[PDB]
Amino acid sequence: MFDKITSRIQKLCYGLNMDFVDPAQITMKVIQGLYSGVTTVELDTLAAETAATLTTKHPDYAILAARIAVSNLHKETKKVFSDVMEDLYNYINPHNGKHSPMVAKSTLDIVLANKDRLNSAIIYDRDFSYNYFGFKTLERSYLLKINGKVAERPQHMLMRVSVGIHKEDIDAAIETYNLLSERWFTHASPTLFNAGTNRPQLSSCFLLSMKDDSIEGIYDTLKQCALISKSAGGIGVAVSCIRATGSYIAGTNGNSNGLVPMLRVYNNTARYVDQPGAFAIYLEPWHLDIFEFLDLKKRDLFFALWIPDLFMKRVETNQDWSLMCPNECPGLDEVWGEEFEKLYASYEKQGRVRKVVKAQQLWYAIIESQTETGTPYMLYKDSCNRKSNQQNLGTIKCSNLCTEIVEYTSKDEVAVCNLASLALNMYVTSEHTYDFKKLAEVTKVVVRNLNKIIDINYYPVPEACLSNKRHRPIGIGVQGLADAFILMRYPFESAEAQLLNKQIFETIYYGALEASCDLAKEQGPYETYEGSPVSKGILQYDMWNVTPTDLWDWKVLKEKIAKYGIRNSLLIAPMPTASTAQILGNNESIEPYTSNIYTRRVLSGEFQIVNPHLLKDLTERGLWHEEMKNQIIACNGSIQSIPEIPDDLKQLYKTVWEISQKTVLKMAAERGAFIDQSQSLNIHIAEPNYGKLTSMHFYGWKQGLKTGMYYLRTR
Amino acid sequence: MHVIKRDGRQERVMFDKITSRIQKLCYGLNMDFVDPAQITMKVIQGLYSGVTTVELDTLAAETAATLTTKHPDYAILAARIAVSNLHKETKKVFSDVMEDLYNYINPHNGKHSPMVAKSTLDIVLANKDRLNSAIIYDRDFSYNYFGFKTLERSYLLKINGKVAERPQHMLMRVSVGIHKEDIDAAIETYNLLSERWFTHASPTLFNAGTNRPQLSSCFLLSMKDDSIEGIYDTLKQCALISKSAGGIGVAVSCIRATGSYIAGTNGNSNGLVPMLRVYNNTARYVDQGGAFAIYLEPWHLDIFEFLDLKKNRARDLFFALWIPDLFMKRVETNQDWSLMCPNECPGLDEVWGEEFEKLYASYEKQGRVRKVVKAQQLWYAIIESQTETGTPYMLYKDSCNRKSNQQNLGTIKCSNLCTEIVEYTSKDEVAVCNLASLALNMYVTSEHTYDFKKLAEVTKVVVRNLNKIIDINYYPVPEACLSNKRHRPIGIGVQGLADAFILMRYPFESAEAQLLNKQIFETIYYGALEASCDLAKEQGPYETYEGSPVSKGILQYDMWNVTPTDLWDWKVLKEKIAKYGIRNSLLIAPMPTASTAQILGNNESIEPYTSNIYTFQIVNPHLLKDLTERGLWHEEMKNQIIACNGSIQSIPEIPDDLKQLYKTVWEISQKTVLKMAAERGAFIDQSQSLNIHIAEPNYGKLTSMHFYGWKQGLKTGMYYLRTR
Ligand SMILES: Nc1ncnc2c1ncn2[C@@H]1O[C@H](COP(=O)(O)OP(=O)(O)OP(=O)(O)O)[C@@H](O)[C@H]1O
Ligand SMILES: Cc1cn([C@H]2C[C@H](O)[C@@H](COP(=O)(O)OP(=O)(O)OP(=O)(O)O)O2)c(=O)[nH]c1=O
Ligand SMILES: Cc1cn([C@H]2C[C@H](O)[C@@H](COP(=O)(O)OP(=O)(O)OP(=O)(O)O)O2)c(=O)[nH]c1=O
Ligand SMILES: [Mg+2]
Ligand SMILES: [Mg+2]
Repeated sequence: MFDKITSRIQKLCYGLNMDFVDPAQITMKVIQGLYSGVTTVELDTLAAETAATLTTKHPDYAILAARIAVSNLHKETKKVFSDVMEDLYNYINPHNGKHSPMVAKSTLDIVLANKDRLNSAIIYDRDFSYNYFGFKTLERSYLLKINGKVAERPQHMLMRVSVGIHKEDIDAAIETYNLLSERWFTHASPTLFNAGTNRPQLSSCFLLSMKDDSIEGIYDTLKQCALISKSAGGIGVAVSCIRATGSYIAGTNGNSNGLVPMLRVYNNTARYVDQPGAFAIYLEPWHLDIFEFLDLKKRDLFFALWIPDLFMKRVETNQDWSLMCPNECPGLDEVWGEEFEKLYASYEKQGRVRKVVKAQQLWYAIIESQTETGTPYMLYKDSCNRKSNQQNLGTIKCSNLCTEIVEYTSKDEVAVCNLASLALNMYVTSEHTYDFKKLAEVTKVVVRNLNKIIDINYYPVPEACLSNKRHRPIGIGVQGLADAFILMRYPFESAEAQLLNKQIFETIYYGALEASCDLAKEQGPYETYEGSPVSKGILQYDMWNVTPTDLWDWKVLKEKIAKYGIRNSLLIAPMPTASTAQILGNNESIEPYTSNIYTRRVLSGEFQIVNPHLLKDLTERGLWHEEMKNQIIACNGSIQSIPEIPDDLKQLYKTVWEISQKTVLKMAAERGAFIDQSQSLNIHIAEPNYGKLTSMHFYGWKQGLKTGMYYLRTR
Repeated sequence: MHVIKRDGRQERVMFDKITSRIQKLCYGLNMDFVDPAQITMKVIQGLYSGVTTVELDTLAAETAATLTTKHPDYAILAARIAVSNLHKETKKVFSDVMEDLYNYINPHNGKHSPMVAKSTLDIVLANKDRLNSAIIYDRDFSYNYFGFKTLERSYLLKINGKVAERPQHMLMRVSVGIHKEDIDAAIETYNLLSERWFTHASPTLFNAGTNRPQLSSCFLLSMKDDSIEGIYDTLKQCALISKSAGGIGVAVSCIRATGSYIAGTNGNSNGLVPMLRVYNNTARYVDQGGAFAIYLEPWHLDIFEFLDLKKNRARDLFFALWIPDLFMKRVETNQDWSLMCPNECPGLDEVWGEEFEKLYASYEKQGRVRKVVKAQQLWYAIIESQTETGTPYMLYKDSCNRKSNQQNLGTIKCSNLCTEIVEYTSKDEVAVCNLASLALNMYVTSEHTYDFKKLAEVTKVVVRNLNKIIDINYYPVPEACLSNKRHRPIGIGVQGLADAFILMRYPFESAEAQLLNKQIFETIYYGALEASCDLAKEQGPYETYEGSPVSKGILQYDMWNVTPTDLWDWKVLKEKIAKYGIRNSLLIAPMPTASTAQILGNNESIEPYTSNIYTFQIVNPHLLKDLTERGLWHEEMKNQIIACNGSIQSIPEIPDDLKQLYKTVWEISQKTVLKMAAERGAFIDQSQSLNIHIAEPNYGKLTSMHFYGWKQGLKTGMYYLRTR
């Protein structure tokens, strides 16, 4: 009867906390969908939903929820892997009648040719290792469907990616699958979506400079965006070389109307190709159409600024700032620092100025724009260039849609970059220690995937391929930072957390280099290596003037690189890891928990999710009841005012709002010394105020940060 | 009281001096009406001291202008004063003003920026004595005030803000741009221009004999193909043109419809509408510092979105339809209309008429239709759209294709910005065109009879000028340069047809106007065919000639199954074309001549006089020199004409004879407009931009009028619907 369902629910509870996960409580709300002819597939499916609503009661309910839906998926899919593959390949769309492969013949045929090792390498019990929300994320958009019905099991998906990346190298494929299925790391979404497929477009970020300050050039550049965007990529565009409003047009007598009309056109292009889907636009502050730039947005492009140190200096000295038209003052964006500073001052001295403002006016126009919209993003051209390993190639003109990537672009090169994230929580042992070795062992494996990808990647434009091939850059990032601290009982801004911060990143960086180093021993160092800071014997931390903790042996590594080089020009760029973190149940990237309580829509259902680390503490400390959940909510997810919760927990679970943005920044600076490119630093300000903000950029710029601010969050 | 003189000196106000000066330029003006002392009086009315003698000049000229109301010679007298003032303020030797323009240094920037091609200045200077003398600065005095004011605005080359060229100086430079070493030809062409027998289109008058001479203004493109790669090429392509100032038509019918699958990247197509937002946006953006015309075919699934659209910065594109015969035949017989996504039903626009229908039915029987409306539903959308915004334009695909000498390069996919141009375009080719207008009032004599011979002779000169422009023109994209040398087309047209009728004393819809119409256009096709045929004896026929309807002995009128009058001997002309072929694939293309017609004082191209009171606020010169000639016009009579929005039909002391001439376009059968339009259409190898004037338009009106013009065989059966 009622014991029928309840027992069946019992079946899937092994391992869970039985004082909180009570299964008869799921059956109460389910047994009332029992009509004469209720196909038990949908009883089952009801059960998953109910369990997920009780996630608010304990976090292992979420885990039960997943295990039920995964059961259904299992009953619904084929088990044997090569068989799911075959049917994917064989797909014929019945509307057109035309044979549509969904997987490349090249993979399928590697698969069948090595079918026995591969089919058996797969452990389907690992499918039961996501939570409900992580799992529905996959199901939604990651496991391939045939006619609405999902055909891929997550393991099928994982294994497809492994053979995408690794082709006929089997050991290597299986290895990338274990590390993957076991959850030590993950590639970004393009790789996941597209590895194995006929459009194997795997890279994520793309970044451009305007081909020319002419129409030919504008549109030439604009068609590239159009094209890139077709193969769903992040796009950055430096745009500062284009002449400003009122500037003469010699080939008509007309006047240029500036960027505002021009950026519309780009904007329309974002809106037109989607398969919201946005572009990042970069402006340097000496550009005449600066004020209107911080005015379009007060519209599906994101803005950021490529700031010279000079500008910052003038600002805090209450000095004047000059504004120029790039046609009237050329070569400005192909030079930085000392050299920029001289040139600029020299156009300035020749009265080659369009208009002059008190510097601080510009500064406060920006402050205003951030407070309204969170943008423009803040990047320090001088820091980025000064500390690039690609700097031997020219002046770096902008960055990507997210501000983690500092790579060179030109009339004939557009930068690419493929990403992976290591799951930083996975490395804390039960002995309450951080397994550093393992972290370097996974990095090597990851550096080799991103690296193999460069060679098998589908590029939307020749310019991309060309760049990537010449410089082989890779971007490794991390998720679950916040989660790793908590698991080690460390308050985020603790000094224990701060050392672990440094050390994690020494480690990742070390392993990265050491792989790349072995790869230069094999394939040879990349083309533009000779010239680079690292050939000269300088690593990231040297350019920051930092002497790393003795956790590893830098002295020796440097020698290894001295004999062979490195295959890849750059390796390290923490990115927002938006929804890959959501699948591995990790907080998103290098950031603290925004809220200890948040929500998830899953199709048509809404769910209240409490920080799981938090919830596991308070339930087991017998503190958690209805009125508590409500109390927290009323404090926008804070546990600080709740009278009856220990102060070490209060400490452990500060929201980001209650944590110091400065620290956040200092820590970013601390780990920054070990990061090739940059890191996507969102900032969160409480009761924000011009003094409280200004003071905040300057600290970042002073800290030596390539990227000062990504998005800024208000309340 | 005193005047400040040209030297800057004080001179006693002698005002009889002005009167005397007005008279001295009243040659063969009608003094029954023109009155030197009158102007002087109005000018002198409020006179303070120290007012300059340049100041009086303008005030004379601008005062004579406000008296056109009193009699039309005032327009001309007023012009004479103005031309004279200009003359006083500028170097009289042509080749010397030519140097000035070239040796020009920008003051605020420092840099030498020659204002004419050096090749032209060298060429000019090489033949100083000749060319300077060849010019007749007297012809300057022929323009009317407003026309003149026009040129001054935008055609006469300005030095540091001050006008340096004289109307003749401009003219001569134009003729040298066209002719180069060919000094013989350059004086002849100069003479024709200066004597106002024809003009070249603005681009030509603007840019000839200067650096990178963009001299034509017609560009049709086909969408490269159904891909992001294509769309954005064609787009860069349209930017490139707008930069160099084109007017653009765009064939767009091959873009996947809203929802069509995108095989490669999983999701769907957005549709035409989002994509047009891009074009509209580019059209907005690049504007030297005209617009776009977008052609769709009725079977396209995204047709309604298209129509919905303008039908209220959604607009800055003008919409036109490329209409298959089948559609009308469905529309009249109340049938069904299948809408198709071209990705799924490929090639619909690469085929026409008889072959189109066959193909469309093959798709239809197969079930490759995407929705299916009753045909009349569409019609009802097409006219609502027209009722609202006066677009879409109305072109008949298979009428454009069955009657095109370019028939051999394959289906023609669209027309140009203004619907006259019927040229082939493809991936590999953007079709350009160069234009001119024969001004048609010049060819009627004092003996009140039409001088067709002279017409045919001028046409010949123009053909040669047009052809030479192709070869020197500056192409913004290689494909245009590519299309033009292959097919070498040229687009001759006319202005002031209503002026030729009025002067012949023939009322627009009359039987004699009806016939003159046929004949004037017979004449032109004829003379053009000569020049072309002749250039072909000297230069070889054009490259894509063998296979042309004309290389089979088929002239335009033949595709129409019309027989020409016995004005010209056409059998003899064909013999001549059999022997030597022709240089240009197309010749005749009656186009809108907005500005160039306001210059010569002529009415716009082929459209009848649109009223008797234009605007300022003055009366139709032609009617006026008749009215007062018969001593019938008095003071308060402008008021009455205004009181009918320019209709002279109720005023009763005017007799029926004169009422019959001066019918404004709103009391004229549009049906008859179209009948003449087609009738002359038989000698136009390209199309003509027809505008339709319906006062208060209902469905029944527009419907019956589309079908009537269709049934005519028209190619453009409607440019703009002017409606008031
Ligand atoms: N004393 C005067 N009073 C009014 N108008 C004058 C006078 N002198 C010249 N003008 C007008 O100015 C214009 C010509 O410019 P300018 O100052 O050079 O005199 P002008 O044409 O050289 O010769 P003239 O003195 O013999 O008219 C003509 O419109 C002329 O009628
Ligand atoms: C044609 C055109 C250009 N522009 C802008 C786009 C570019 O930023 C800038 C340069 O135009 P260009 O394409 O370089 O114009 P040009 O080469 O003929 O003139 P120049 O000698 O000055 O190079 O002007 C407009 O804003 N509006 C326009 O209509
Ligand atoms: C990429 C993309 C194309 N389109 C349109 C433009 C074209 O009309 C059509 C095809 O674009 P294409 O660039 O040709 O698409 P594809 O080449 O990736 O795939 P396929 O070969 O099946 O075409 O889809 C969109 O509307 N939105 C988009 O985001
Ligand atoms: Mg005098
Ligand atoms: Mg395609």
